[PDB]
Amino acid sequence: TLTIDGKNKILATLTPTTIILHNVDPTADPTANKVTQPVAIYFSEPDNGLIASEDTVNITVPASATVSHYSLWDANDKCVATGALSKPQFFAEEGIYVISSVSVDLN
Amino acid sequence: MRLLNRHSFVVKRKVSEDGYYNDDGDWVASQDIVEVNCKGNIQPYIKGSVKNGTQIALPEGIRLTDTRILYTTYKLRTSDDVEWNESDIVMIDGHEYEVFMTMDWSQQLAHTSHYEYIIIRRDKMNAVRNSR
Amino acid sequence: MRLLNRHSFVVKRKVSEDGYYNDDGDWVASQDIVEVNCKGNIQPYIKGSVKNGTQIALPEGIRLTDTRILYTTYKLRTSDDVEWNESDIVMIDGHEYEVFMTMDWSQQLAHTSHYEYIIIRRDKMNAVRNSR
Repeated sequence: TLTIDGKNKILATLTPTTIILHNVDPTADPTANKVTQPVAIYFSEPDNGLIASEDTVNITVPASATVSHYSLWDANDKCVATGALSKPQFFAEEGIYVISSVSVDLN
Repeated sequence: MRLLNRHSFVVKRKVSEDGYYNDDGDWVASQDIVEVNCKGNIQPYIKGSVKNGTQIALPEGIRLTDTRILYTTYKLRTSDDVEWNESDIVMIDGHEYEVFMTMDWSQQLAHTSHYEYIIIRRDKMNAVRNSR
Repeated sequence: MRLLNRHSFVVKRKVSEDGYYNDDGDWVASQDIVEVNCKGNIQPYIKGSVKNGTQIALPEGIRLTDTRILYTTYKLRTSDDVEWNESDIVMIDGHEYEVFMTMDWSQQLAHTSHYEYIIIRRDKMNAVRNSR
């Protein structure tokens, strides 16, 4: 069982840097079903074994596309986290999907 | 004159005429779109099998087709492959109406020179972009 | 005016426009139906192969098809897939007449602005419901 100090020592080295959106579940294969170009994202230093985004990220989605999941990539093009969006969202025309915040837990 | 300017509508003219074909072969419409205010007169077009606000029954559901005739002194243009320009758009009831036909009565008489156009409601379809 | 209001008829408008497709794919019409009283003028429609009260002989038996033209100042609407609303119904002689065509002459002149509609007698068929 890890202590809080070990958890913080751990999370500091994850260093996620970008986010991509998919329409199919990327858990089995994150290289496929990309829908949007990579965008930058920033995180704060760990505390209580938790890291949170420092600001909102505006992602532009092409027309007639759908987004249902996301993924985070390192500074060296490796997928480290995956998850599902609150809703499957269909864009009739080009628009902005707003990422309010995202965090990674070890608790 | 008064009857030629009973209605006021908006016209979207693609001012630039720089449409081209991509390196992949897809069509790219002219970029600079500009809105304008115009005045004319709009009436239903009664001729032959023309369909005004006609409901159409299909296996896929229901459609609505409409077409009108427009009298105005403004020179709207349709698509032309030799001059390499696209057609204009007229906003009626919040929907788009593409100019398909034109009849040049200008330079005929002093007080009654005008133009006639047949505008067809644009069909509903999803959007896709190819811009290079 | 007096001649535009010679006849009085009932119109069934589906006030709600919440029709949708079930989880099984069947169509579900808008629920809230409302009756209204309107006034206009109804005449036979004489044009081309139009059939007014024409008896039709078929191997299955006999049918009766009818269609009329209606002048009125009330704004009835037909089906529209973009606006997502269904057409109105007009009760003539106790039978249903579905509005299929419309012609917008409104906002043309002060005392003579009106509308024209082509209404077709609904065919006889059995009823089925899919409501979720």
